[PDB]
Amino acid sequence: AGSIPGRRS
Amino acid sequence: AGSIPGRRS
Amino acid sequence: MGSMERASLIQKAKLAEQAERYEDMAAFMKGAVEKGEELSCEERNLLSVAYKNVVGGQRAAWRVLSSIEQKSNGPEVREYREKVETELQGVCDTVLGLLDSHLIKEAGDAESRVFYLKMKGDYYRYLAEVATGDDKKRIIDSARSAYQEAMDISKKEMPPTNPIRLGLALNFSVFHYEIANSPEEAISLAKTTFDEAMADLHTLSEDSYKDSTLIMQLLRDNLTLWT
Amino acid sequence: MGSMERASLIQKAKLAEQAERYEDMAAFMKGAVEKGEELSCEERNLLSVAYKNVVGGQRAAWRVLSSIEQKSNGPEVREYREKVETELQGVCDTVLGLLDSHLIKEAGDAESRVFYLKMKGDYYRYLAEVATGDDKKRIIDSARSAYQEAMDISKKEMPPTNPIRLGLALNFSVFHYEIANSPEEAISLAKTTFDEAMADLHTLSEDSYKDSTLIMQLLRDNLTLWT
Ligand SMILES: [Mg+2]
Ligand SMILES: [Mg+2]
Repeated sequence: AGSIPGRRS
Repeated sequence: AGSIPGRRS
Repeated sequence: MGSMERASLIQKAKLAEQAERYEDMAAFMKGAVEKGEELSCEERNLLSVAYKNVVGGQRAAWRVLSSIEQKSNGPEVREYREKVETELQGVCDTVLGLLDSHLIKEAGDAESRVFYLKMKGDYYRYLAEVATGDDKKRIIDSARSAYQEAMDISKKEMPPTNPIRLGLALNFSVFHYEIANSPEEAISLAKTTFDEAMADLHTLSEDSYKDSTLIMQLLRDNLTLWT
Repeated sequence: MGSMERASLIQKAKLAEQAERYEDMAAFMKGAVEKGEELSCEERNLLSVAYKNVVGGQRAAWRVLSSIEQKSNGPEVREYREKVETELQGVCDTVLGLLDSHLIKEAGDAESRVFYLKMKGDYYRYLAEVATGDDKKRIIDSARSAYQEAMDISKKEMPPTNPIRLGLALNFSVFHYEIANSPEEAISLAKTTFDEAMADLHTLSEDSYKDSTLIMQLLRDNLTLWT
């Protein structure tokens, strides 16, 4: 499913 | 303001 | 892309669009143009979509960096804005080079010639957005001259509801408002374009009506913002 | 980026994030890592964000192309999927190379070492998503081994609400579900992680509470999808 989004500091 | 979006065929 | 078949480049451009890989898309369509044959209607749209998305991301980044730089006034913000700016200019020069070698000169039908001249005006307009001083004047005039030739052809050869004619008028109005410091010319052009299209909608099928009214709404949206 | 100052690379990485220029961001942070000094907490986050966005776009494109290719079964769709795949693998190899030279070996504090080992598991996981056969097995085991070492350190050295420990557990659970064909292990890990974090929330300030509960909701979202 969903991993850590981690696309914004 | 807004020009032709033209970002999708 | 010299070793890939034209048809394969076109097919991959379509896949790249679906995958939202617009840099790849633009490279495939540059390769297709460089095969030297004229482009069909659909192929012209693929070329335009690819580069509009590439330069659109560059323009959005340049505006973010330009805003930060203006607020600041070390060298880093200016240096990075300059890097993005040079990249953007290179993309615009690439598109203009495709138009000049040799898409415009081989375009005889009004639909293709207007389409390419609208592109030429647009990419000079994007150059003008980042230009300063007394290079800016010549760039502005190059945009204006391309748009004007497209306008002259479109008024003679296309109905007032034709989507390319409408989009050309929309973009030229944006040029007048944002680049040429001519907001009254922008408003006039948008109004006359909208009204003349309105009066021609009765001739259109349902599908053509949908396309034309969509662009007319964009003209109206600008008019609402400008008045 | 060898001629740019470390501090300038970090500053430009932050500008690139603001401008949504993640390829540039990743290049700036690769340059910063290659200066050879350890990274601060904030700098580790910049490195991770940059490459997560780059590889995230590649993975999304690969999935689009893989789906089209599966529906089809000329060579173009396979060729283009292979091109995107090789690019993705190259980015993963680049990140893994930074971790191996020499971020992990110089990371002594639990927070930094766990952060890098979680990254190592993630980039092996992205390699596993596109791997086939009896290279896939060794790639899967490399992901598992990195995640397991991070888990062992985090359980010994960090509270159960620590956001890196929580995100590591979330991603390892995704590994179990999507890669290792171990949905029961995935569900177990997500449940135990959620429950142990819940029981530690009372120790946290309001700001730490917000971060921890946000990740706990992602664990719960997976549990809802998986059960
Ligand atoms: Mg001709
Ligand atoms: Mg150390």
